[PDB]
Amino acid sequence: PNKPIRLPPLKQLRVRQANKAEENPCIAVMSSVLACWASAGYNSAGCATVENALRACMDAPKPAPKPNNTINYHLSRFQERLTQGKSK
Amino acid sequence: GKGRIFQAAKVYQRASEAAATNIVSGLPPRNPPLWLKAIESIPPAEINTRPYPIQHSPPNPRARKPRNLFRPTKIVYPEDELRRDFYRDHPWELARPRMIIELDGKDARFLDWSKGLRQRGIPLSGESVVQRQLWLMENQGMTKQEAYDKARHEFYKLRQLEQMERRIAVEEARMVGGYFGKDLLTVGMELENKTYESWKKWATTEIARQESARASMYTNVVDN
Amino acid sequence: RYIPEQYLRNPPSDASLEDLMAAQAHMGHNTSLWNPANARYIYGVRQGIHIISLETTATHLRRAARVVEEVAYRGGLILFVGTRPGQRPIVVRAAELAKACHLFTKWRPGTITNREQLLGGVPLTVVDELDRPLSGFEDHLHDRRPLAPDLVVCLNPKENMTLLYECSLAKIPTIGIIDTNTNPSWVTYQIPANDDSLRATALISGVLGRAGERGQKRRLEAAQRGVVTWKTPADVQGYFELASARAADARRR
Amino acid sequence: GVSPGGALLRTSRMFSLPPVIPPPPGNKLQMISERASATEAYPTHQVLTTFESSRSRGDWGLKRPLPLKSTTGTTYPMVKVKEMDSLEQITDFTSGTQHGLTLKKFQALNIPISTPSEIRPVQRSVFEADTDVTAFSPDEQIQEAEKRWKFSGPWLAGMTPGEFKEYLAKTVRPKRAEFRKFIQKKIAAQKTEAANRELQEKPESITDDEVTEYLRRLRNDNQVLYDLVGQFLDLAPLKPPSPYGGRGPPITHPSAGISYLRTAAYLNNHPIYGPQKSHPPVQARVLKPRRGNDAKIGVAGFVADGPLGSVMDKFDPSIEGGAKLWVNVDKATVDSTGRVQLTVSDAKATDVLIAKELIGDAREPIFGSAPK
Amino acid sequence: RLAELTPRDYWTIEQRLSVINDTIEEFSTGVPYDENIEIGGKIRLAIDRCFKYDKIDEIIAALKEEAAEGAKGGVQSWAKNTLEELTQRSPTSLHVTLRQMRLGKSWGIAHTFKREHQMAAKFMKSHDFNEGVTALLIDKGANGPAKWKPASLDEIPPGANISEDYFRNDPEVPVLELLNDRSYMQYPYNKFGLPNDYDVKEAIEKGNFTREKLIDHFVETRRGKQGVREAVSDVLDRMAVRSKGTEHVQWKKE
Amino acid sequence: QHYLMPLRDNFEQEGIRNFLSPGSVNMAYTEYQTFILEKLNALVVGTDFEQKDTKSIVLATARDPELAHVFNHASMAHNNHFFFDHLSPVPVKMGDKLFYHINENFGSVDTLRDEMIGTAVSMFGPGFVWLVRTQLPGQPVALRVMATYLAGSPYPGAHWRRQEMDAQTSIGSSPQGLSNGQRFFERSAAGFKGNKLEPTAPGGTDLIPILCLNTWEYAWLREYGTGVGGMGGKLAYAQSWWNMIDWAKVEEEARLETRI
RNA sequence: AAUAUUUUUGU
RNA sequence: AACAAAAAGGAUUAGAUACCCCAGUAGUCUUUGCAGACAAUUAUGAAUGCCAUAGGUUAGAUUUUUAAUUUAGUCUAUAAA
Ligand SMILES: [K+]
Ligand SMILES: [K+]
Ligand SMILES: [K+]
Ligand SMILES: [Mg+2]
Ligand SMILES: [Mg+2]
Ligand SMILES: [Mg+2]
Ligand SMILES: [Mg+2]
Ligand SMILES: [Mg+2]
Ligand SMILES: [Mg+2]
Ligand SMILES: [Mg+2]
Ligand SMILES: [Mg+2]
Repeated sequence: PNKPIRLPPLKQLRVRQANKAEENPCIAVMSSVLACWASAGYNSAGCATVENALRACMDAPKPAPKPNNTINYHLSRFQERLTQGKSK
Repeated sequence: GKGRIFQAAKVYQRASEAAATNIVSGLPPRNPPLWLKAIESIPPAEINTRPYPIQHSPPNPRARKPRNLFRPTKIVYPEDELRRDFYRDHPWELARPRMIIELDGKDARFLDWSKGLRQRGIPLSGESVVQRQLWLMENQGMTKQEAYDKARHEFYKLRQLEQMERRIAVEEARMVGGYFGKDLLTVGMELENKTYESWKKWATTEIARQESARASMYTNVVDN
Repeated sequence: RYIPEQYLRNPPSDASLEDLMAAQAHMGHNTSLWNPANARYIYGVRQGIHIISLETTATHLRRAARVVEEVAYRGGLILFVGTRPGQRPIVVRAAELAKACHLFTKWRPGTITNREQLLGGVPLTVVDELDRPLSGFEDHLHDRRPLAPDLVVCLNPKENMTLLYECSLAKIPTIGIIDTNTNPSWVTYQIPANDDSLRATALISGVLGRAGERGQKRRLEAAQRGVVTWKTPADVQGYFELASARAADARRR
Repeated sequence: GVSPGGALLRTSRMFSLPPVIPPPPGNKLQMISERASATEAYPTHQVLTTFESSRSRGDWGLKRPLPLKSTTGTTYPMVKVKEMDSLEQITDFTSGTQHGLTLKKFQALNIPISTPSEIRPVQRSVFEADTDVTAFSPDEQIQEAEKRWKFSGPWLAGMTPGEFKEYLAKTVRPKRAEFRKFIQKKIAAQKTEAANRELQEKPESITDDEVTEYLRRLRNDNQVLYDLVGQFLDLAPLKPPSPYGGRGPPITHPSAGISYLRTAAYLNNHPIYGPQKSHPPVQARVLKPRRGNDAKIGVAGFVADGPLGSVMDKFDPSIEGGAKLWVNVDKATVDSTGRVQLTVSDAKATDVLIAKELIGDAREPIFGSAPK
Repeated sequence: RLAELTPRDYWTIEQRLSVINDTIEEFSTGVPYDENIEIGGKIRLAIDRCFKYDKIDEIIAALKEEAAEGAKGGVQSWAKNTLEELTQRSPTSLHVTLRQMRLGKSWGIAHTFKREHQMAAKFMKSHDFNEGVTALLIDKGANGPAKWKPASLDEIPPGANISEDYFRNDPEVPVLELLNDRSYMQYPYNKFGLPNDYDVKEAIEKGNFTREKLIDHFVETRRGKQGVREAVSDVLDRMAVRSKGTEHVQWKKE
Repeated sequence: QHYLMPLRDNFEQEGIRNFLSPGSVNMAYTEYQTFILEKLNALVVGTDFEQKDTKSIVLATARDPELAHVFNHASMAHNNHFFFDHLSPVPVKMGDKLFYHINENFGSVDTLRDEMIGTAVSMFGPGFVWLVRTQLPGQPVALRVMATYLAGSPYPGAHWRRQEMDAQTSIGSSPQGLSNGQRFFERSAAGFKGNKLEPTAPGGTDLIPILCLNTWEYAWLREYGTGVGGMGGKLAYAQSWWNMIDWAKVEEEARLETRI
């Protein structure tokens, strides 16, 4: 097995999405509600505890945005040193 | 051509001509820059001229078309082979810290290896054994192994006394009312506790996390 | 026999091979990252790096000291340029000794080729042989254009090539510390040495700083004997001729 | 003939750095981790220090000054330089306390290193004129080869099938000519025996007939033959017909340069109580409980087997800081691979309470308050 | 480096020699740290006290006093070694040698060669030269050591003036015709070495320097030439008296 | 490397007339001190203490249990010179301020004379007898006597190796034994745990050693001999030492506040 | 991840 | 067998021969001949001498086989040009 190559000269060494993309949590609770209706039924009693969780999710306040990641800044410091150089 | 035309070596030749005559024909040339006369007799050195570098080892005589004739060669001494043999037989001798920061460079002026391993300015380490071995092997005409044994046993008798002093020096101090601080053995254990505790927090958190994955595999949302 | 802050409190007049070696002035860059152009100052290869010859570093350092000394002996304006995290105390100390200018931050591109704009509002002053100011050049200090260093001493030529290019473009001599990976054609007087070490740069700056000091001493000591080692620059010279022209009108009229 | 500049570099301190020795030998036919590596058995790079006045500036006598973030603040300044200048134009370094203090811990136990013993304890020192010897002469027979520790030939039982092939073909096969001469020198001595003995009451021996015929007489007795081949290649004896060659000779000095003490036959005189019975105990961690058919414990940075007997039976998350038990280090030795194996033996009760008296942890002090 | 230097045609020879002097001092690796001045201090004083006469009989007589145990010079070992070498050389050359050392202080550079030619022309006819050369180079010391015509200086009576015929040019040997007429009494440019007594004297007689302040005056003018501090200090240890204390320094001759 | 330094008033060549012959001062300082420095140099040959002062090594290696041996040489080379330095070539008249202050802490000069001398013999071991200057934040400048063992530092920063009481004949079963035993354990436990037993002002200004007395065997075993029959010995050595105390310097190093 | 309706022209 | 020019049908579309779809013959494969055109490309004929480095990679060789030298290829990024 070969080792990682030395990247060619790039314009900028960065990652597109530095900070991960947060997924809406309530979308996962809805999927569980739609699962009950599929198996149990719509006007049933088994989806009671699950439907309530969906109402409580949309009522709760969404979290706060996390501090941005500083990965792209450090990648720009060591670009010319890690890669073959900068191109433009 | 990403480079630029640098004429730093001809600043005098260029400045000397621009100051020889005047742009306004019919007038004497004005005084030249104050630096034109300072470096009048200090020309630059020749740069960008690949010479035959110093050969620190006999070059391959059998090569008919040798390459890398303008490549600096590696500096290898007879001690390099002795250092590797010693430090490999004494790997933990590398744990003993050694300072490679010189004070004034005049350390090899007081080193007389005909006296013994203990010299002025340098610590008793694997180098003193190597320098002592090389001396006996060359001057006294001893073999690599013979000189190695002699210089190696003198090293042990000096290290043994060092370890005996630490034990007795402490025991002797307590016999007259001398107390000390936390030994390295105790401090080392306390640090492991703080780290082990942090690992316990990480284990219980992940363990509980995996339980959700095991329960989320199957579906029980109907609440039958 | 060694104090960290010894190259500033009392730098040496001349650096020997022991001082340069103790200051790690021979540690070149990795063999892979080299400029074969400056293969003339390399002694060999050890620990994966190129070892610069201790004799080549001393001979080139003694030559630059003779350059910094004479330029100061002829009333020249020197500039010590070191732009690195910890090179500020070194450059400032060298300037004090040599009575020169210091620079420890990013050189603004165009401060020599475009000096009229950059150094526009910076004040100047006219001094006589004994460096004491002269009165009567008020009108000349308003139309005069800014100055340029008669000699630049860069402690890290690999970093700031915009400064060294303006010097070659403006016919200004330069002194630089050429590391194994630096292009030696960027300065006029090279000093093959390790520029990444904060201990080797303080030694070189001290030597060059003492050279300027010893040069200014001779210049001023000669002025007390009525022996000026320099003549009025061309810029100030032209102003004198215009002064006589305007003064001639007063005589006639 | 060397220039003055080249003479100072030879004696400089940075030129004295020893080459990076190969890592501690591991199993060739096994799996390992690539993206993560833990501490090694024994150190491979030299640990460096600097003056406290130079540490505030990052000057460690290297190519460039190191950063002050990960270099200042600690008590013991230690660092290892893997590359003085890498392709990133930075000194690739790392903290060296992992092995620098582990040596200071072991040396704080005040125990020597003794030759391994097969299972009447006989703790013999390692540094002795009879055993600790590397130089030899062609006169020493097999009876003296058991003392040596540094052999030139490899251990056959340890080499792999491929490493053995390379040895037979590229080191053994191109030696028949020189070995035949080795037999002649022996045959030349045998002929001198009868002559000498008969005179009290040498022949050149260059003859292919005797050599070729001399080897045909030993085919029935292959034992005496092996002793002759090993002497020509300097192989470590394997068959008893002895020098603890079951696992093979050591890849380094029997002590590995970790502790230069020769004997543990001393009695630390306690200030008040007086000369103690055994050495002071040492607290040890508990790793990998039995419930693996053996328990591991951390004694002064090293991992060794637990005493031959709770804390060892089952894991207890409630115990803060982990299970810690006092124990006495009985014997310490260096195996063939270079590991430092400790014969950790259970400690007594009075010793532990006595060791705590000077610490302030003993619940009831033994002095004064103790009525019986 | 000497090739890179390109002087201007209008530069005087003084400028050319100064540019080459500063170029040689750049390749100086420094004198040894342990080796001390051999001819300095005691041995240097003895040379000036035993070689100031005009007769070899007095020179050897003075050396015998130094070699005699109990003398205050301290060169007993050196004086003894010097005598063992003086009694092993042709006594005729010693007389002729010392004779021209006193006369050579007034000859010109060109007059020297002309006199040396007429002088060396008579040595070919002498018996010592043809004997010493054959007995030391051709024979390589064989047949014992050289045997000069006069056994030793003791044979030469005091009234003898053998050092008088080698200084009379004969008409048979034509006068040496040099390639040019240039000449001078003192060297025009010979002040690039270390400072000798002449330089230290000129400084003391034209200044008010002290013991330590005088040594520094030379380290500056000579641009810190290696060995100036050790050479100047030696001169100030043989011909420098602390008369007025640390305020000033004077010479011993007075 | 640490190198020997000449003595105060040429005691090496001539030595004190009525206290120590030149041959004794030769073996006491020029030979022994050289021996200690030779050992000290080898210990700090490649450590941070290669350029540090003896006192700086004394305070830096006071509590370190692994550098106890380095403390001995550094503390011994310091106390040894501290003793010879205070000796005067000829008798010196005690200063008025110093004389008046001594009476306030010891009652009379003769009381302090017999205390230090008596403490030396009563110790029956090598060490140093000090005249310390105790000054608390609010208390006046009070003097006292402190007796150190083989190599003990009177400075407060080196309280870890004061070595005042012998743990062999001072810790038993008697009432005084138990009391002394508790202190020996209270210090060790506190010192190990890091707790401070007695508060101390910053900068180590509480105690300032003024005078010292070297009672080691090598100092007097040659001049005054063993001392069989009362003639000479350690007792006479201490007595004769009282006649060569540079009270002038002792007064200066005291730096007594103006209270007269 | 493997998704795919159509959509011409401009002195 | 499968795929699929042709022929043929179903849709899409303003129209749809088409793109998509249901099916589908030559042909693709084997053997013996003809045929000689290709973006038959590295848009670069073949060959010899010569010019400074670095990072990978392929098949070997040597060694203090750990890791560095070295021969013949190939591929990225550069210096002088
Ligand atoms: K189909
Ligand atoms: K065809
Ligand atoms: K390649
Ligand atoms: Mg650099
Ligand atoms: Mg159109
Ligand atoms: Mg259709
Ligand atoms: Mg086909
Ligand atoms: Mg094709
Ligand atoms: Mg063709
Ligand atoms: Mg390919
Ligand atoms: Mg390319």
